[PDB]
Amino acid sequence: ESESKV
Amino acid sequence: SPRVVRIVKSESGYGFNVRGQVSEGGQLRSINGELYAPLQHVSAVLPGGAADRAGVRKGDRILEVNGVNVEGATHKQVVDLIRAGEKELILTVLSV
Repeated sequence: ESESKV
Repeated sequence: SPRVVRIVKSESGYGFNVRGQVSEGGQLRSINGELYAPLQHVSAVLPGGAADRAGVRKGDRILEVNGVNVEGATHKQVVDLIRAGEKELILTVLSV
């Protein structure tokens, strides 16, 4: 479970 | 059904967010009557920017990065694949 800005 | 779309990196990136699982594998699931290992999804799309303009929608699932199928892949594994490209990004995205 995790988010990234790209 | 999935669509193949090209995003041109601007000075400040591709203007969208990826979110998904941290660890490999996971449960097989169906989107639009088609089975997949867990996919990362686009958790945010910067309005008027790059990804938006390319047609990417919030909540789209990422099936392939630059032609590499990424189902079952971890989050780190996918974001790495996006950042590999110098100029642009070719995404196979799937809406719901």
